[PDB]
Order: sequence, then structure tokens, then C-alpha cells
Amino acid sequence: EDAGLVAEAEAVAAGWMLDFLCLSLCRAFRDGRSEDFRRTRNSAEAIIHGLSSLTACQLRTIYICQFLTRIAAGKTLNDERITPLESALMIWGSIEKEHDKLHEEIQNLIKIQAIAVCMENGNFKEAEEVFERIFGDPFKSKLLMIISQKDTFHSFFQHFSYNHMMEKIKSYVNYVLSEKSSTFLMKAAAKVVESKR
Amino acid sequence: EDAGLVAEAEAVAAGWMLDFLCLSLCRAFRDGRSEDFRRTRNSAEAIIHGLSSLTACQLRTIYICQFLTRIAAGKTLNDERITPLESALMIWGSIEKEHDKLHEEIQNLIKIQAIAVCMENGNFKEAEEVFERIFGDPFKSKLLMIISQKDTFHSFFQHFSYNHMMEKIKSYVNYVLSEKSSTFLMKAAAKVVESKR
Ligand SMILES: Cn1cc(C(F)(F)F)nc1[C@H]1CCCNC1
Ligand SMILES: Cn1cc(C(F)(F)F)nc1[C@H]1CCCNC1
Repeated sequence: EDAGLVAEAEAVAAGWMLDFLCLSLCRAFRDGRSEDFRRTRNSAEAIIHGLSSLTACQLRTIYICQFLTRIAAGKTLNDERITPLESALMIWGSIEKEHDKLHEEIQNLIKIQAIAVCMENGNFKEAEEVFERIFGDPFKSKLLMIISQKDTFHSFFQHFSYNHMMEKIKSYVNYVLSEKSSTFLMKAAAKVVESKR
Repeated sequence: EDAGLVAEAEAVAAGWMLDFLCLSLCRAFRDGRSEDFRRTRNSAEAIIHGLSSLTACQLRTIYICQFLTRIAAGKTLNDERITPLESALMIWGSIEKEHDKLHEEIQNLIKIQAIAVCMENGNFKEAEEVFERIFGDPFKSKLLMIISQKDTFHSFFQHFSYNHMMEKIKSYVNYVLSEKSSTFLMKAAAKVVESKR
């Protein structure tokens, strides 16, 4: 047995499992299946840990899974003092993707919602700390005012709402879902199902 | 999109990942790759948690993975007071397999080694507690004597040694390895490697 050619096959299968788990994480996120998302995320992290080295494509995949995990935990709320949406905002800006009108839309919605979710939980000191971390040198003039006067139900927040953020993210998720829908593992699995029907 | 036919495909792929991870756990166990075994075991447990229901074949697979994890931790040495080899002995007796001459050989070696590893760590009280749990109503007359006189280097233990146990287990592992070597995921992965060479 050639240990090298066996490890090479294990690496090909690890990459195949990663793409399938990303696709399952995207669908669970879109479908609102919380427990399924939690279980699939655990499987993806374990598969990723087995891989010693990742390609640029695989890095993009794991970063999407990490971004979705953070968005899923936004209203919850580890190793750092930053909030889950602030953490999603760092991932979002570092994913190797085109910075189109949808990228900026999601980015500003996450920035706004990182503050709004603190205010809605009654954490006004945290909203102030999140604000200074996100804006420390376009909407800063308005947000500082809203946070200062503790106006949780300002009309600005009703336009840039959690649902508005969640819909823009869910439409980004649908593009990733169409791109990876043709990956090896899911395509081979769907073929088996159709053979039984 | 038919949510039912998507979940069906996800279940087919989960079963495919389980067989591949079992095969990778068997090879890592046989190869002495401790860290690889640890990482693959973590991946297998996460995949198993995603599956709501398992077939008899899949139950046999997870039980082999659990048995190997326990054997790997035998000289270490959670939720119970039983030792890892005592736990391997419960799995061994409940795996749906033929009780051949190799089954009884592995069983008696595990029974003997569950006591011997306690004595070798200087845990003579634990060796006595393990003995009464394993024998509480063939070698009991001899083992009680060896444990009573704290004879860690008795010739009985040199015949039924950790290596003797480990070799019989490694030859069982090789039969499982030949049986699952033809599973979908590993066979498809190996085909890709040969296409590149
Ligand atoms: C490394 N990694 C991969 C993933 C996954 F989302 F599953 F893709 N998640 C993590 C880590 C990132 C830091 C916090 N803990 C989890
Ligand atoms: C359920 N399960 C599956 C496996 C695996 F070995 F990965 F196959 N291990 C467990 C559990 C068994 C009880 C102790 N903790 C781990």
C-alpha cells in the first residue's frame, strides 16, 4: 500500500466533504433550521481541522461558513470581547470576493445592526463600545446621536433592520448555493435519490 | 426545490462520509498515527450526530470506531468510573459480528490487559476493582493470585501482553479495512489520484 497515494485520496475526499458541508450550511441558514446549522457547522469545523493546507477556493469556503456562523449568532450577546456581528464584519471584508453594490449593502447593514442589537437588548454601554470600534476616525454623525439619546426605535433602524440585513445576506447565500450546487458529493448523492424514485 | 429530496441526498452523503471516516480511522489506528486518529475520530463523531437514524450496517461501523477509540486510550487511566479497556470489552461483545476464534482471542486479551495496565501504572486497588467488575461469579483463579501478590511481571502477562492484544486487534482492523476499501467515497477519491499520476 502506498501511504502517500492514500493520504492524497483522503485530501481529495476532505475537499469534497468541505464543499458538501458548506452547501448544507447555506441551505440550513436559508431554511431557518437552527439545529441542522449547528450540527453541520460542527461537522465542517472537524473536516477543516483534518486538512493541513487549504487552497484559495477552500479558504473562501471556510470563510463563508465562519461568516454565516457569526450572523446566525448575531442576536446572542468566547475568546474575544468583540460582538458576533463585529466579527462577521471582519470576515466579510476579508473574504476574497468582488466588492459590488450587494457587498457594500451587506457591510453597512451589518455595521448598523451591530449597534442596534445591543440597544434592543438594553446594552447601551455596549452599543457605545461597538460604535467606537466600528467608527473610530458616512452614518457616524446620525448613529452617535441615536445611541446618545438611546432612541432604539429610530426610523433609521426600521429601514436598516435585522430582516433587511438578513434578506441581503440570504440573497448572497443563494448565489453561493447555486455555485456549489454542482459539487461532486451533492451531485453524486442527488443522482442516487433520483435512481430510487 | 424539494426539501425532502435534498435531505435524502444529504443522508446518502452522510453515510458515504461515515464509511470513509471509518476507513481513515482504521488506517490511522494500524499506522500508529495518533493525531490523525484523534482528528478523524472528531470528524466521525460530528458526522454521526448529523444522522437522525442509522441502519444495522451503520451501527456496526460506529461501534467499530468507538471500540478503536477505547483501545487507543487503553493505557490512559470521563462520564463513568469504568476503564477504557473495560469499555472496549462492552463494545466488543455487543458489535453484531461472528464470535469466531479471533473474537474470543481479542476478548480474553482485553480482559487480561484491563487488569495488567492498572498494575503497570502502580494502581493495584484499581486492578482489584477492574477484576471484580470483569469476573464477578477461566483465568480468574490465576488473575486473583497475580493481583493479590502484586506480581506485575508474571509470565502469564508476558504471553497475553499489550502487543499480543494490539496485534490481534490490528489483524481484525485489516479485515474491516479490506471490506470498506471498496466504499464509494474512498474509491472515487483514489480514482482522481491515479488520473493525475
Ligand atoms: C476554523 N473554523 C472553521 C469553521 C467553520 F465555520 F466550521 F467553517 N469555524 C472555525 C473556527 C473559527 C474561530 C472560532 N471557532 C470556529
Ligand atoms: C456517538 N459516538 C460516535 C463515536 C465515534 F467513535 F466517533 F464513532 N463516538 C461516540 C461517542 C460515544 C460515547 C463517548 N463519546 C463519543
